[PDB]
Amino acid sequence: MQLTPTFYDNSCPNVSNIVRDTIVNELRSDPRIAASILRLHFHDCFVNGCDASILLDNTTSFRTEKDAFGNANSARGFPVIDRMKAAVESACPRTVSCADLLTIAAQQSVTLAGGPSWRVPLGRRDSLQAFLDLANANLPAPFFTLPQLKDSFRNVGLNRSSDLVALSGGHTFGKNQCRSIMDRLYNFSNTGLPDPTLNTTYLQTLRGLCPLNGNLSALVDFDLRTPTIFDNKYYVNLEEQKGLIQSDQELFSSPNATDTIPLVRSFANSTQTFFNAFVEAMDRMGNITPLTGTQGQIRLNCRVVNSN
Ligand code: HEM
Ligand SMILES: O=C(NO)c1ccccc1
Ligand SMILES: [Ca+2]
Ligand SMILES: [Ca+2]
Repeated sequence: MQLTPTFYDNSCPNVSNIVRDTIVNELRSDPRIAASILRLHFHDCFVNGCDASILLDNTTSFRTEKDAFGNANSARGFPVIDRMKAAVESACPRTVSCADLLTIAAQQSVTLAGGPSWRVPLGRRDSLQAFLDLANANLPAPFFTLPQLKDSFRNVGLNRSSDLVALSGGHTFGKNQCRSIMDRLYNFSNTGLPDPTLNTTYLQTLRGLCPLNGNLSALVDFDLRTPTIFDNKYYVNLEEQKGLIQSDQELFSSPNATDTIPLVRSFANSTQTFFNAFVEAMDRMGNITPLTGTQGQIRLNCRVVNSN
């Protein structure tokens, strides 16, 4: 079955508003929640598709994806997802799946942060288990080279350069722990020297935030220009060699970035072009091997599989 943005227009027409209201309230006490939610949707879709598998807690039959490299002590916002789920269940019992909920929450988070607004395709169902081993293999790491980043995306069906460059735009907001960039700051590739593709001035600022013997869990903004606003500034930073993590800067400085540089330049100079590309990329990502029809189920509690 094909996903459609009208899936709940009759069954739960106010699901979108319930989701938006929840995020709006949470934003007041946690301005980072929007970025965190978008990231959860990304990490869900890359592992066995957007089936809300990442929301499942540990059981005796399978381990949670929350312990995967990249998620452990990193992913967050789970309690917030429970809140909107409870609210939706009251309005429309056993109707909206966790997979779709997280998808709508991701779109609303982008829009609320100043990004584009659009209706996401819906109709996905929830998985019966979590896939830890798959998550540990499917999630791209910050130390991947451009080719490896392209393989990682192609691995799940996103085989277009625009997919990689556009979706990476998600780093236009949110935070990153010092641990992921320590090598770029003090000893890149066992050379004992910092990453040459990192702006020397910015290098000093980052070294202040991430001391050689400091707290590896300290947080740094992904976008030094507009840390909490979803815009195209992320691409501007790349042109000045101010991409925070290795995977960011490679989109512009890698010797294999022949096909990505043009997209970076384009996105950096046109918000409309980037927003349109981001929306198309997002819908493509949200269409990765979904469960529809009778497959999977409509979870009542995103943390656990239905008992029946
Ligand atoms: C291209 C491969 C990518 C790599 C290697 C990567 C890596 C990372 C890393 C290292 C962090 C920091 C986590 C932490 O320190 O706790 C992070 C955070 C984040 N990433 Fe990515 N990422 C990638 C793609 C994406 C995509 C496609 C999106 C979604 C459109 C995304 C959205 C985010 C957001 C918004 C955050 C901040 C989350 C928060 O502050 O809670 N990332 N990413
Ligand atoms: O966010 C990640 N994957 O997209 C990630 C973060 C840290 C280490 C490994 C992977
Ligand atoms: Ca998944
Ligand atoms: Ca920004």
